[PDB]
Amino acid sequence: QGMFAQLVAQNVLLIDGPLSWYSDPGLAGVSLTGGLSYKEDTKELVVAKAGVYYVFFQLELRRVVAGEGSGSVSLALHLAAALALTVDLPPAARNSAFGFQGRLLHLSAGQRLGVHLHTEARARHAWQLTQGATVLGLFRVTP
Amino acid sequence: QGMFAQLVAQNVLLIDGPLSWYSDPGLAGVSLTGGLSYKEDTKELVVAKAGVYYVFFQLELRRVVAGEGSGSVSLALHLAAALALTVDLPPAARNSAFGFQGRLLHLSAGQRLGVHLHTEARARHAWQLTQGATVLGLFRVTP
Amino acid sequence: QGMFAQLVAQNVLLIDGPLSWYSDPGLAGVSLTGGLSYKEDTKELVVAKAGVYYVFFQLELRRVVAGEGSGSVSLALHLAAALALTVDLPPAARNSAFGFQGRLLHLSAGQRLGVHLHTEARARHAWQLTQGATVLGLFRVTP
Amino acid sequence: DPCSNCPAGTFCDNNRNQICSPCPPNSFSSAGGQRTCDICRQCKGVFRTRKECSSTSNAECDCTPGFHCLGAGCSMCEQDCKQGQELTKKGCKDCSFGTFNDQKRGICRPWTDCSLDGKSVLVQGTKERDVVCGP
Amino acid sequence: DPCSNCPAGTFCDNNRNQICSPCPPNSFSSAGGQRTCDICRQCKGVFRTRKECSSTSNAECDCTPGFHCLGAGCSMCEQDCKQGQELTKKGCKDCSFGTFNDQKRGICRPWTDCSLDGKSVLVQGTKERDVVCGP
Amino acid sequence: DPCSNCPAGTFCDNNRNQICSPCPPNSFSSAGGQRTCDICRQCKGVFRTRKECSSTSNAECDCTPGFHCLGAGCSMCEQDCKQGQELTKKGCKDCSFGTFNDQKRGICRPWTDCSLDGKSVLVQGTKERDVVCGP
Repeated sequence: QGMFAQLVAQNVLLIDGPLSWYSDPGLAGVSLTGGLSYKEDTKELVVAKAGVYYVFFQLELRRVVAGEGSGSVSLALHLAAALALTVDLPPAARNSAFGFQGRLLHLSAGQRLGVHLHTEARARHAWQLTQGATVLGLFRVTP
Repeated sequence: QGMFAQLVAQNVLLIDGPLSWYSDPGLAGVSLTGGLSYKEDTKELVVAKAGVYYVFFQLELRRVVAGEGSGSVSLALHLAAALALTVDLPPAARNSAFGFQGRLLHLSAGQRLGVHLHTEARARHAWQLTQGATVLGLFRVTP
Repeated sequence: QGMFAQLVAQNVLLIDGPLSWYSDPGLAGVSLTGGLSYKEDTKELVVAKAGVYYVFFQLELRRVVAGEGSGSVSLALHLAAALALTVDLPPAARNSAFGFQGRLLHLSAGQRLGVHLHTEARARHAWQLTQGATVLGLFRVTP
Repeated sequence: DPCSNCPAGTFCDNNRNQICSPCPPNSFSSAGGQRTCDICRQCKGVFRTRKECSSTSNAECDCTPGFHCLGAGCSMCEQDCKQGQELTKKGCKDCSFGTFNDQKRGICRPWTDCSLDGKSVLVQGTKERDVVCGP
Repeated sequence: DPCSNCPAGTFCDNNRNQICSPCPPNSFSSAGGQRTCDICRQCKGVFRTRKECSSTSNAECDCTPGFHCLGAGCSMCEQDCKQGQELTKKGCKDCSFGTFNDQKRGICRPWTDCSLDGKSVLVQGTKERDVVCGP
Repeated sequence: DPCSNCPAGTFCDNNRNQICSPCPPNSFSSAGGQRTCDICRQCKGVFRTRKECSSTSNAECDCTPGFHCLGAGCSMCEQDCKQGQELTKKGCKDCSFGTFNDQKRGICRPWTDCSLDGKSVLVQGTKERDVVCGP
């Protein structure tokens, strides 16, 4: 019981476009109660019951090619953007980058949430999404 | 129903002093249930019912003059500071900066929360608060 | 009532190893309801009741020697790591550094949470944990 | 000396038993009594001729439009100073902190104090522009 | 001139009443008629002798293995160009953006377009390596 | 040679039929037999006179207080080395990693190992200071 979910991104390569998500709660990190479902074709989390949710996401990146890669990477939540986050990729001097953002959002009945990745980077290939660490999560605050 | 609120900052210019907040829930991003109110004259969120709340704020800044602006900007929650956050403004090389902080806080009955902006920056004018993206939020954890 | 806790780190020096925590709710910043306890010998928060919790931590650091110190500092939550966070220490140009990370985690009955500090830094002595500002917190989302 | 009798425009000629021969082409002697005439200054390239050389006076140079003289009797030319700089005797130098210059060939003046006129600073200045004040 | 009769390999000797004396040791004259012979080039250190000096021809130098000639008649030596560079007439220069060279003494060629072969870019190239394409 | 008879403090004078004239003012000859005397060294500015010039010996310089000699017979002066540096023969150089010097005109010694005395490192050292150990 309860009204909450947490999805884990499938994507590893930095490619501009909508992210795909793991939604099976048999996977580590993934939560999905009733009233919340994942539409695989459009890559959207569908909210059945209307109300106010604390919605958050986080983005971890790791340097996969030594001595290369620079710029920034952004996430945007679309129901323009209801939630946004940019993480700077440092030039090579540490091989990780983290971001976190959270907010109270009013979501309508049937509201569909999609997440888009955008990359403003030189040598994209040098950085990837840390597997298991890019997450979209929410839980209901309204009774 | 429920016990929560989210306020959206009115301020755009980087000027040291207390922030002013939108509290009308007819505005996008703004939530305000019963037991929580906004005192416009003193710029304070007033908590009626005592208890433990998860209190958070976030600060987004955007570069409004190309090639200019550097230093840092801070937010502080005062009931010294119960919650604090500093966001670095990079010199010009990306035109945004984000911060997030959250915490469990015990708040007394009638507790008044104020938020102060402080700026340690050269060419202040070159950066502004991203409108709609500077937020003070909380929701009750105690039954 | 409710199911939540917040612990405040005792440690100030940057020394690799498990952190020790204040768990007495008579101290400012500390919360500890029934179903949650702190095991002083092993430095672990023990979760009695199974379920999904929003678990977060934050790390504030301050420069204690002027003109010195550089690198990074990391926190890791272990039940490998269920929650991780790296904060960059800038070389001297601002004398603070903040990090925040949060996540929905499923915790088993009797689950023990420990937090380890790791430091990849030159002149460690030049930076310390800001007292009162390094925090491990959680609250139950499942009914 | 016998050479003392040789006037400006001539030289006392040691190859011709100290007669006062006129200065050769492209030379001058501004005083009398000289054993040789001095070669006339040429104003070429960035230099242009302000005054032509005569037998009794040297040519004088100034700089071509877009440039100005530096040092001595115009021993060097320098491109005219731009926004953010003023002409000193040692060349074009940046305006110091608190001052600006927004015009070519202009002088560095201090930033407007907006508070004197009962106004706020909307945009701080640089060496190239004044503060923007706002009501 | 009488000296015109002195052939290559000799010089017209002013100390010996304009006879045609042979060139001294370590010298040459490639044409006739010279009043002196020219000192033979020495190829030492980084230089090695390609052609020896004779009485009628100068020695000629090239560079030791691992190096190559630059300018003139091999007036300088330069270490052979490595990965990420090509030999120009002014020396080893980096490959320009979009091109690479992965071999020593190699030429800068453009990066493979993976899309021509219906493939994706897995790793972008540098001046030292080509793109890695993937199916 | 007849000049061989001229002792130190004199020179064999070619303008006076090889007599042994005394060295002129501000000169010396430390050995006999010289055709001229050598000009005396002057110690001025940063240099001060350690030994005065005589007819048979050159003056010798050292450096003014706050400075020290470098090279040769004190051919240069250098400001005394400060914290974080030691005097080498090539001048003042920074202490290498792991060593320090906290005094002026001091020598670089290694950092104290706090663990030898059963203590912890409270503050790591630099080239200018030792580690601070704590119980």
